[PDB]
Amino acid sequence: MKLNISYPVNGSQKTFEIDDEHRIRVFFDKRIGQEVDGEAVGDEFKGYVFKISGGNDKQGFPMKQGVLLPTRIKLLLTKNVSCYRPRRDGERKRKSVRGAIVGPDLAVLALVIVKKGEQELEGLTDTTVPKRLGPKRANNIRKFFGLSKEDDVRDFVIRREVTKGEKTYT
Amino acid sequence: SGNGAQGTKFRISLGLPVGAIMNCADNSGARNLYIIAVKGSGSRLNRLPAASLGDMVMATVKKGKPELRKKVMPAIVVRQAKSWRRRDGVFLYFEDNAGVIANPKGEMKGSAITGPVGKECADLWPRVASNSGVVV
Amino acid sequence: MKVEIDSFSGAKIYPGRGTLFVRGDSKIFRFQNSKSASLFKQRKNPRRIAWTVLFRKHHKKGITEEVAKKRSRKTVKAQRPITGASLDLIKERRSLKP
RNA sequence: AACUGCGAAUGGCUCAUUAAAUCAGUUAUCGUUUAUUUGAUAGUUCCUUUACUACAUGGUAUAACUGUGGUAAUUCUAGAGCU
RNA sequence: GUGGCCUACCAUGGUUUCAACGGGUAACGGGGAAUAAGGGUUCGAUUCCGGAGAGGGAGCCUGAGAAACGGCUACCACAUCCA
RNA sequence: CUUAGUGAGGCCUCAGGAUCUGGGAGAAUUUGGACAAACUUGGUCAUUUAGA
RNA sequence: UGAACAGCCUCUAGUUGAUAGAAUAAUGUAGAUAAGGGAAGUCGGCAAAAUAGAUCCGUAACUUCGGGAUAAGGAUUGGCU
RNA sequence: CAGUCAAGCGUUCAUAGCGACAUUGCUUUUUGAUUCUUCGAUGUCGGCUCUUCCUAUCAUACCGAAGCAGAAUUCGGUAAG
RNA sequence: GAAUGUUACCGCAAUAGUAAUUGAACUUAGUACGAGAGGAACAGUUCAUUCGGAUAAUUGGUUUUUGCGGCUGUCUGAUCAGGCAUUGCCGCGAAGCUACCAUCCGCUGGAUUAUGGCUGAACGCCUCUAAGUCAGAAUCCAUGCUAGAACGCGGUGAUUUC
RNA sequence: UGUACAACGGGGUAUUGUAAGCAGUAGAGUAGCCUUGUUGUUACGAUCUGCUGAGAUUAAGCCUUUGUUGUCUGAUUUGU
Ligand SMILES: [Mg+2]
Ligand SMILES: [Mg+2]
Ligand SMILES: [Mg+2]
Ligand SMILES: [Mg+2]
Ligand SMILES: [Mg+2]
Ligand SMILES: [Mg+2]
Ligand SMILES: [Mg+2]
Ligand SMILES: [Mg+2]
Ligand SMILES: [Mg+2]
Ligand SMILES: [Mg+2]
Ligand SMILES: [Mg+2]
Ligand SMILES: [Mg+2]
Ligand SMILES: [Mg+2]
Ligand SMILES: [Mg+2]
Ligand SMILES: [Mg+2]
Ligand SMILES: [Mg+2]
Ligand SMILES: [Mg+2]
Ligand SMILES: [Mg+2]
Ligand SMILES: [Mg+2]
Ligand SMILES: [Mg+2]
Ligand SMILES: [Mg+2]
Ligand SMILES: [Mg+2]
Ligand SMILES: [Mg+2]
Ligand SMILES: [Mg+2]
Ligand SMILES: [Mg+2]
Ligand SMILES: [Mg+2]
Ligand SMILES: [Mg+2]
Ligand SMILES: [Mg+2]
Ligand SMILES: [Mg+2]
Ligand SMILES: [Mg+2]
Ligand SMILES: [Mg+2]
Ligand SMILES: [Mg+2]
Ligand SMILES: [Mg+2]
Ligand SMILES: [Mg+2]
Ligand SMILES: [Mg+2]
Ligand SMILES: [Mg+2]
Ligand SMILES: [Mg+2]
Ligand SMILES: [Mg+2]
Ligand SMILES: [Mg+2]
Ligand SMILES: [Mg+2]
Ligand SMILES: [Mg+2]
Ligand SMILES: [Mg+2]
Ligand SMILES: [Mg+2]
Ligand SMILES: [Mg+2]
Ligand SMILES: [Mg+2]
Ligand SMILES: [Mg+2]
Ligand SMILES: [Mg+2]
Ligand SMILES: [Mg+2]
Ligand SMILES: [Mg+2]
Ligand SMILES: [Mg+2]
Ligand SMILES: [Mg+2]
Ligand SMILES: [Mg+2]
Ligand SMILES: [Mg+2]
Ligand SMILES: [Mg+2]
Ligand SMILES: [Mg+2]
Ligand SMILES: [Mg+2]
Ligand SMILES: [Mg+2]
Ligand SMILES: [Mg+2]
Ligand SMILES: [Mg+2]
Ligand SMILES: [Mg+2]
Ligand SMILES: [Mg+2]
Ligand SMILES: [Mg+2]
Ligand SMILES: [Mg+2]
Ligand SMILES: [Mg+2]
Ligand SMILES: [Mg+2]
Ligand SMILES: [Mg+2]
Ligand SMILES: [Mg+2]
Ligand SMILES: [Mg+2]
Ligand SMILES: [Mg+2]
Ligand SMILES: [Mg+2]
Ligand SMILES: [Mg+2]
Ligand SMILES: [Mg+2]
Ligand SMILES: [Mg+2]
Ligand SMILES: [Mg+2]
Ligand SMILES: [Mg+2]
Ligand SMILES: [Mg+2]
Ligand SMILES: [Mg+2]
Ligand SMILES: [Mg+2]
Ligand SMILES: [Mg+2]
Ligand SMILES: [Mg+2]
Ligand SMILES: [Mg+2]
Ligand SMILES: [Mg+2]
Ligand SMILES: [Mg+2]
Ligand SMILES: [Mg+2]
Ligand SMILES: [Mg+2]
Ligand SMILES: [Mg+2]
Ligand SMILES: [Mg+2]
Ligand SMILES: [Mg+2]
Ligand SMILES: [Mg+2]
Ligand SMILES: [Mg+2]
Ligand SMILES: [Mg+2]
Ligand SMILES: [Mg+2]
Ligand SMILES: [Mg+2]
Ligand SMILES: [Mg+2]
Ligand SMILES: [Mg+2]
Ligand SMILES: [Mg+2]
Ligand SMILES: [Mg+2]
Ligand SMILES: [Mg+2]
Ligand SMILES: [Mg+2]
Ligand SMILES: [Mg+2]
Ligand SMILES: [Mg+2]
Ligand SMILES: [Mg+2]
Ligand SMILES: [Mg+2]
Ligand SMILES: [Mg+2]
Ligand SMILES: [Mg+2]
Ligand SMILES: [Mg+2]
Ligand SMILES: [Mg+2]
Ligand SMILES: [Mg+2]
Ligand SMILES: [Mg+2]
Ligand SMILES: [Mg+2]
Ligand SMILES: [Mg+2]
Ligand SMILES: [Mg+2]
Ligand SMILES: [Mg+2]
Ligand SMILES: [Mg+2]
Ligand SMILES: [Mg+2]
Repeated sequence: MKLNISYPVNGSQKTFEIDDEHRIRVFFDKRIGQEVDGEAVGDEFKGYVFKISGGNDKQGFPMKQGVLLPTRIKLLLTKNVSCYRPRRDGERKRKSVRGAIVGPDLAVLALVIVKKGEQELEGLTDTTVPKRLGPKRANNIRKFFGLSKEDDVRDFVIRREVTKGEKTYT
Repeated sequence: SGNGAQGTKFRISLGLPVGAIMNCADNSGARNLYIIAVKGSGSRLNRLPAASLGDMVMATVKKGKPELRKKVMPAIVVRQAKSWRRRDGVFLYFEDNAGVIANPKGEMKGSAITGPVGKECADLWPRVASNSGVVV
Repeated sequence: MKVEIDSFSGAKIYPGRGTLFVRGDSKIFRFQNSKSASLFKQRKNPRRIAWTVLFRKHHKKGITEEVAKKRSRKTVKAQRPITGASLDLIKERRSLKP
């Protein structure tokens, strides 16, 4: 199967493709939120601890933390729920869902790094990617920066450059 | 089995002796199928020919639209209930004896199949793969 | 090769074992052995039959160490700033004051 | 784009049920619900009540977005990073 | 919100030849239409008003307002695409 | 139309507590209900109708 | 207990009389149970299986109006308070 | 049940497949005829069961022939495993 | 099972019994053949029927395990634990037995038949036949399998003293 | 006279499905004495819960054992 590992300290992400039953089978009967030590999965990952986060089986259905079951069940979903985006005011729909319990029926296991291993992973700990948008509300600027209701914001806002070609704007 | 059955069929427990009555499971008119022969059956002094999953039989209809009664016609057992066993160790059984009426080519007479269907039956008659909801 | 479990009692069903019941509504029931499977056909309610997983789970039996604390949490504190506005000039001016 | 609000209960179509039902003309709400439109309508909100309570204005969590994905297939959508 | 709307307890009431109740209706009701001595007979699915339905039932979310269907959910009957 | 049997599903309610915050939220899950489609089997009323 | 002189258990009274011992083959006699089907068995449902008390509801053709009728078909049943 | 002659049937062509009049046989699950055995007793239809044998082979093995293009059939040989 | 010294172990094999069957789907191939309609087969593969010999991991059956639990009537004062109701009744019930209701396995060489042929005279030609000879069948004999001659046999061990 | 054999006992495995006892603010509820209760108290109540997946059975054709106890020359016959 495929592992979709995220590096959320750096905001990096990359997939990895793992054949070999015993290598995978470390994730089996593990649930969403359970932490996995890493040498079992490889020797690059030696050390790295993975908390299990989501992911899709074949045919593509998603997982859903809190179902138990290593099967699929057809559920009623609502607003404010996973794998459902309602098309209409108070619209509920009855949709299939895959269980939080990993099996070899999965194509992709979504993993979030919690502790780094003894070794760097290239597209994850080598590369770091910036947060897209910065503080906009008043006090939030005062908390990303720590300023007291004195320092007056205005100039502590972020200013994103971009060029007209020969006019570079702010 | 026989005419128009693409596939083989690994042997499965015979649960339907001639004279058994299986529910009619298609939207044809029929309420039941009463088995009178089994295609491809064997010969042994005093044995009854007996159908299982995805055999083709010959039944008359006891209960149903008069235009379907008092006459012989092909049929295909789609549900067993006398538990058989597969090449993966599992002893599985449905809750009812039931089949759908068909032709010698093995094409149905209704446009659907109500209830489930065993896989071995469906792996065997394409038109049953069509009309099936939940297989096994 | 999957171990299944008993949809009445809850016990692992190793390969080639027990009986599988495809009901009329197409809902499947796997029984490890004929004990559950007849207790099943007798319309018995597993939350009332002591020895079952479901009965226990519901009666809070033996669990002890699952309701015991664990230890899984990290400590981050890294910076990226904002895309488009110099990630260099966002830690110098971010020298703060109080 | 998306969020938020409002609308989608109007319109249009059909005459299947329906025989004291509907419908009609006539009443009743001293028997109740009402978005809206219209006109009115608000000094009181803290607390053992001098070493005071952000009012020069208190909180985060998300869409869109970036980026990583899954499925033959739908106005399917998951993991991650923002606001 | 009134009310056997429903539940408890309680009585034994309610309708009827001045036609109850039941059956039929190739019956939605009204404005109206056709037929011109008058009295009538026949008709109105159908452009306006009311009502009921969204393949048959039920159930409900959202909401000021729906038991809504160019909303959901279940079943029944249809019926579509596929790897 | 409807007895009896079986009974989906939403709703109300006893529980539940993947997680996630400050006693509360909250998914799978589940108890008890009212509502109740629907299947099986019968009955009934209306309207049809084959037949030596 | 229960409708009862029924069956089942008991007091009184009376028995414990009916060659014995060791095994537990085939076949039997007697008592039983079988997945799925369900009279296909057979001269024939022979045999066996199914039903069964009571409270309640419900009950057809036809009839000499007395019946047919426990017609048929249903629900119900402990304990304890 | 099987032959011999071969007038004929088979478009033509007697004998691929058939075959008149005649004539030669065989068989003993037909039915007769006989009355040898049993009337101081050979239990007397059918089925159930189950064994074995015959071949005048329905199928299956390998063949020759065809009025066998192919597919189907047909006549025939070795054959009762 | 007496008797061929005793006893024991390992074997040989006379004679005898013998067993496997039939179908289909794929593929061949929409192929050869045919104007067309139609429409095969050999090699290969997957399954099946009828039969046979085993076997009990599983699944099912069976229940005096009178093993656990449950229920009625009663008798032991109650309690506990029990007796009786030709195994009281009910659910579950290991073990064993057992079922195409369950699972596994069912060998390959030769010789020939019919029939097609080789060489070839009789008969200067011709002829599968006269001499000789090739190919040949669910047949036959073997291989395999079951007995093992209680008057068929072999190899081998130990063979007694008051 | 010993990797002996047996009777038990222990451990495994398996069946059933929570023992007896005691406890309880579980329990429709019910009695009795007043000091008539700002839980009055003493008991009693099918059932429920806890100790308790407990208790009971488990070779009689299951497995296994450092434990415990015991057992180990009766009879008949056979020769080329
Ligand atoms: Mg017969
Ligand atoms: Mg079965
Ligand atoms: Mg279709
Ligand atoms: Mg489908
Ligand atoms: Mg069993
Ligand atoms: Mg059983
Ligand atoms: Mg909007
Ligand atoms: Mg409208
Ligand atoms: Mg929050
Ligand atoms: Mg009211
Ligand atoms: Mg009255
Ligand atoms: Mg009256
Ligand atoms: Mg009248
Ligand atoms: Mg109408
Ligand atoms: Mg009208
Ligand atoms: Mg009108
Ligand atoms: Mg009309
Ligand atoms: Mg009105
Ligand atoms: Mg329509
Ligand atoms: Mg609707
Ligand atoms: Mg429309
Ligand atoms: Mg509309
Ligand atoms: Mg309907
Ligand atoms: Mg696929
Ligand atoms: Mg329900
Ligand atoms: Mg309620
Ligand atoms: Mg549910
Ligand atoms: Mg008529
Ligand atoms: Mg008529
Ligand atoms: Mg008595
Ligand atoms: Mg005697
Ligand atoms: Mg006696
Ligand atoms: Mg005796
Ligand atoms: Mg016997
Ligand atoms: Mg049976
Ligand atoms: Mg049965
Ligand atoms: Mg029946
Ligand atoms: Mg019948
Ligand atoms: Mg007969
Ligand atoms: Mg017969
Ligand atoms: Mg018969
Ligand atoms: Mg008779
Ligand atoms: Mg008779
Ligand atoms: Mg009968
Ligand atoms: Mg008889
Ligand atoms: Mg009888
Ligand atoms: Mg019975
Ligand atoms: Mg009668
Ligand atoms: Mg009855
Ligand atoms: Mg009661
Ligand atoms: Mg002749
Ligand atoms: Mg002549
Ligand atoms: Mg000719
Ligand atoms: Mg000629
Ligand atoms: Mg001629
Ligand atoms: Mg001739
Ligand atoms: Mg003769
Ligand atoms: Mg003779
Ligand atoms: Mg004859
Ligand atoms: Mg004589
Ligand atoms: Mg005579
Ligand atoms: Mg005599
Ligand atoms: Mg005699
Ligand atoms: Mg005689
Ligand atoms: Mg005799
Ligand atoms: Mg006699
Ligand atoms: Mg010719
Ligand atoms: Mg031809
Ligand atoms: Mg043909
Ligand atoms: Mg030949
Ligand atoms: Mg033979
Ligand atoms: Mg012979
Ligand atoms: Mg055979
Ligand atoms: Mg083809
Ligand atoms: Mg064609
Ligand atoms: Mg031609
Ligand atoms: Mg074997
Ligand atoms: Mg056998
Ligand atoms: Mg067994
Ligand atoms: Mg039993
Ligand atoms: Mg007992
Ligand atoms: Mg008692
Ligand atoms: Mg006690
Ligand atoms: Mg006694
Ligand atoms: Mg007695
Ligand atoms: Mg008895
Ligand atoms: Mg019981
Ligand atoms: Mg036995
Ligand atoms: Mg088999
Ligand atoms: Mg066999
Ligand atoms: Mg084989
Ligand atoms: Mg062999
Ligand atoms: Mg060999
Ligand atoms: Mg030889
Ligand atoms: Mg030669
Ligand atoms: Mg030659
Ligand atoms: Mg010459
Ligand atoms: Mg020759
Ligand atoms: Mg020769
Ligand atoms: Mg010669
Ligand atoms: Mg052979
Ligand atoms: Mg052998
Ligand atoms: Mg001899
Ligand atoms: Mg002898
Ligand atoms: Mg010998
Ligand atoms: Mg010899
Ligand atoms: Mg010897
Ligand atoms: Mg010797
Ligand atoms: Mg001893
Ligand atoms: Mg317990
Ligand atoms: Mg206890
Ligand atoms: Mg104690
Ligand atoms: Mg024994
Ligand atoms: Mg010990
Ligand atoms: Mg001497």
